[PDB]
Amino acid sequence: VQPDRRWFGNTRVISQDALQHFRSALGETQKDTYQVLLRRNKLPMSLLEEKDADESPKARILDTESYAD
Amino acid sequence: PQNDYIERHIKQHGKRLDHEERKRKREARESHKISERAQKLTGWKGKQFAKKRYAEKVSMRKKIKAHEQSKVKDALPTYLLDREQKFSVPLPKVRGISEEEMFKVIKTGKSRSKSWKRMITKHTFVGEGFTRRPVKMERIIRPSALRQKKANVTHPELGVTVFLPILAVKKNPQSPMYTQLGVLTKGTIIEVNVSELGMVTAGGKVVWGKYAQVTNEPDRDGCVNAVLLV
Amino acid sequence: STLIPPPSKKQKKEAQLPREVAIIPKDLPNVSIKFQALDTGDNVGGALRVPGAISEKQLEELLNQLNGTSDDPVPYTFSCTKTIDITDNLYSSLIKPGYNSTEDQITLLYTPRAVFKVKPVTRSSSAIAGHGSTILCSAFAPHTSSRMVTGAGDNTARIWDCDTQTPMHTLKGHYNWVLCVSWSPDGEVIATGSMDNTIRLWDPKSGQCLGDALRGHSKWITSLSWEPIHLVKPGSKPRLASSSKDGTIKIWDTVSRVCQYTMSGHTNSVSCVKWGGQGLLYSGSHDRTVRVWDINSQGRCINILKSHAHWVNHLSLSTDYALRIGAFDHTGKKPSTPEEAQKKALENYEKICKKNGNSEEMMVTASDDYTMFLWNPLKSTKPIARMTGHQKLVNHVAFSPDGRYIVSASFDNSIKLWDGRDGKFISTFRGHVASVYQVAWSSDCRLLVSCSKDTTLKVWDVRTRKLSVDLPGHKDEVYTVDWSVDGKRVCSGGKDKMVRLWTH
Amino acid sequence: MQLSWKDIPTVAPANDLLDIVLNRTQRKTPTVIRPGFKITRIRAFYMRKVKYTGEGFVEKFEDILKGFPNINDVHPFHRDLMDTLYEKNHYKISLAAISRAKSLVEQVARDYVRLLKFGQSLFQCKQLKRAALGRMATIVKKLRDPLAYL
RNA sequence: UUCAUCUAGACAGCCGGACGGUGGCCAUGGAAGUCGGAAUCCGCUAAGGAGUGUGUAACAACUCACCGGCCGAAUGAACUA
RNA sequence: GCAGUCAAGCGUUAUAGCGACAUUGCUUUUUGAUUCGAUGUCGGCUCUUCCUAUCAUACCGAAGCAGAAUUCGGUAAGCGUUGGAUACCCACUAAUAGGGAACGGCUGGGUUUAGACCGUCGUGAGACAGGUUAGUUUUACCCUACUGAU
Ligand SMILES: [Mg+2]
Ligand SMILES: [Mg+2]
Repeated sequence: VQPDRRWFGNTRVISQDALQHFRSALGETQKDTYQVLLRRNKLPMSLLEEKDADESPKARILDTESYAD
Repeated sequence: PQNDYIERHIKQHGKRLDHEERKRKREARESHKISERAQKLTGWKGKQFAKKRYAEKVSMRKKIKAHEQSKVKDALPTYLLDREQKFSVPLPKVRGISEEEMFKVIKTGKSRSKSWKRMITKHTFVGEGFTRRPVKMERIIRPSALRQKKANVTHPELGVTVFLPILAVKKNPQSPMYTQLGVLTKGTIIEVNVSELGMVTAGGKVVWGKYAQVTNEPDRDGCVNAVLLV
Repeated sequence: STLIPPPSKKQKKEAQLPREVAIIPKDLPNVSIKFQALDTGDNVGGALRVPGAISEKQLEELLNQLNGTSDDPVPYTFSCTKTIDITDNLYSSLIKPGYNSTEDQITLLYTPRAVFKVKPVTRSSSAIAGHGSTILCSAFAPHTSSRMVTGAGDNTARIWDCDTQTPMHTLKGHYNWVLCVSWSPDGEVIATGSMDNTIRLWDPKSGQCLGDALRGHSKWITSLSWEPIHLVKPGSKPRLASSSKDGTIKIWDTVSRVCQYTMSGHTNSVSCVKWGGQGLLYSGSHDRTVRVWDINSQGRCINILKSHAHWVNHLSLSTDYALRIGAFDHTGKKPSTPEEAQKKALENYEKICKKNGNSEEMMVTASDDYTMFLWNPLKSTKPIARMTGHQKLVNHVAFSPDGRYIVSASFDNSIKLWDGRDGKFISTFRGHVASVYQVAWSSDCRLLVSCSKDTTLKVWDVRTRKLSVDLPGHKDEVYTVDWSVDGKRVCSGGKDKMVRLWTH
Repeated sequence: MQLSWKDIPTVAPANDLLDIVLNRTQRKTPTVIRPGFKITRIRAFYMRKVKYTGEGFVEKFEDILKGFPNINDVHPFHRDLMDTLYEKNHYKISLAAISRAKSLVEQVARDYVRLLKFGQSLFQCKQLKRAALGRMATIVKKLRDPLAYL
């Protein structure tokens, strides 16, 4: 592998406006049964799949009190 | 009996009349017994005995050092203390892999007379939306058990490893043919999704794709290890 | 860079189709409304018919007339009940979508707002050097936006002149990291609590150390608090409360430079201490408890609040902005006498405490169990409310300067906005891609600034509940952020050893 | 009701359990394979190793899980007594850690048998078997505190 | 081979001392060196830890760290082959 | 496995470079919830012996081992280690242990040549990603070994 500065650059970036657009759009999509997925767009889905939840997970009790204690 | 009945029994009745003396003589015989075991145990048990003896001696030396050290005697904010955690690539040159090693000849026909199908013996990344070609025209075989989607990426900054999805295969150093087949061997450059690392460019853009180099042999250890190229 | 999809041919054709103009009809009939207050729910005027094309300012003038303050108006905002704010006129706000018919009455809820307006910060005014290690803490002067104090890990504090964006004083008394800085609520003395378990006081005009350090803590200082000006009697200076990892809260008289009380109830590291406006101190520790102490009763623990399942990381009082500001304002006028200063500070504190019948001081506690608890400790010892929804620990919590909203910054890269009275969830601010360390309000409670681990600041608009402007420029993680009292400047600092001043 | 729970087999700690299971594999499965044999024979040798070790760990974990009482299904008097004695939160968390380890060991065995189907030589097949057993050992070592508590 | 101890007493043993503020502070139903969390000081010494383990429900008792009496000439530790 | 941390040693007058034991991250998160390409040789029956890396039987050691029962370990191969159903189940059982002498005599699937059909490819003769059905190889009286007999 030759030395090259292309290896150390970013390959994909996304702007805040695009993030807001896709975050709002994911949720306003209405699936039709007669539309099939021909090709999926490439997106940072971990960034985009953020949902408000009514409840929080339970706390970790082993941090304050171990088994030996 | 209920609760701590053996302790209550010892309190109310004592022990066997030879308990202390017998225990004392056993502890005195321990030095001879340890020497006899070290010289008499054979094979796997002997090797394990020597290994455990070395570990115990190391532990004792560390305890002595800590005792004598005790007897002699990042600039984080308030909410982060009391909490715990050249453009050269790291592998400029890797072992050459020939086509004989890379591919396995698959024989076809009732008497096995045809030999045109080839199977890739290494791990591959086939990309999104992969559908197998029809069996009559399928020359290159990339079996589903050897297809990978995610890799363990180590960031040189902050020294953390994360399980990241694979976006593409950029450069397999063996051949551009292996690059276009998606072969993941040691030294292969891959594109990884770095969304959970929270990287931002100088212009405020969020980085979600970067390059990494594969540092192991997934055909030998069953997983993909890569170091991020920063 | 990944881009949004382009419009299709049909969408371009519909774009080329001529646009419709949102016009107000001239024969639009009058509509019945009932005024009602948001905090008190008092119906004023009954059901009165107003023109359907009524504007916000004309409606506000009518309301000031009906309440009897036409000579001295106070600008309000109007909401409808789904709570929808009245932007431009009643027809466009409510009638134009057609959610309510004209014949039906509309219950319009009016909320008082701030007279002054704070512009959003949009650009880095300057990147100021001088610190040799990571910047840990920062605060603005309570009377002016021209003086800023920043403590860093090179064992020093720094007083910066924000006017020229140049350093003014270097404070080099301490022996370890300067963990916390605080400005006196009358704006006279700077208190710095360090990693070497010491508290040092400084004159800022000369940049000098007042005597020797305050000693008595066996572990590093975690937080500082000042006695409120309105509680401080005239002719005397406020006292300084300090907390440390050893689990004690020490009270210091700076006039005589001594320690008066050492409250010692906690069993683990005290996270924070806040001095309230009714003569109490609220202490939060890693022993999962919040202790209410009474200063008038020789420093005794009055209450123990136990509802958190993990460390309490932060707490915020409703009157915290008023208590920190003292007698000063968004105009920063210096009172003629300590008497008038005390009276003005008392009035400023009362305008937020005493309302809707009786005076209340709500407290909110943000913990490591991913939750917050809203308390009113004067009236009840059980929690008023529990706020859940965050996926990781709530690192920072802040009450709005008027005490109507609560903002919680978490390690799940999110901020959440809650009601400041009953604690019901309103909205989630998203856009940081790394853990959000802390947050700060503007003086007029419309804009919020947050700093993150992702080396960015972000300014949010509260009324629209959406991101206003993203500010990059820091090279490394940002630890501290603050907004000036007059709302003219925002300061930030972190691992890049550079103090960043941001303006409109 | 069961009313009494003396019939729970001994819980070995993590290192002892590792010794028991790995030595059981080395004793009870054949250990001699040659690079000169058929590749089918070599692959079957190492597949048998991986599968047998996985089954040993799974049987130990199952004996732990079946023996211990179900705290929420017992009579409420016993539930309260065992909560006072053993801290129900820690009790259920330790037993759930055992259950998670069981699932992870089954997954590792299945994955590496599937991989071993495509091994081309003794060296590669041996490396895959060593990787599978090492991953199982890592999973078991992460159970050190819950096993001592239990 | 290199370090150390030594007839103003080597190693091994037996005997004696091993104290006073003091049951030091917090904590516990109880907790006195010896379930724990932080300090770990001062005095008198020949020496004696806010204690190395056994032990008690807590104390007690024993122990050993250290010091002395008897004994009387070499001894110990880590390395290399 | 990759990336790191420690540091007994190795090294040296240039705190370079190696580096055992320990250790962290990913894999893999908390309330015991809830089948994915072996491309080329496999199996019966009868019968013998060997290994021990021991499942049972004998004797021991350890464990909150009361008893009963079990677990882990030592010596140990004298002695056993099944009946079925289609590698998994059901059962019986003291127990239903692993392996070698092949895989460096009858017999069923398989190399299964000539007949035939279906599928895929091929302009075609034909070939195969394939699927199904039918298909003669027949010593012993030689030497030796072994069992018995002069
Ligand atoms: Mg044996
Ligand atoms: Mg034929």
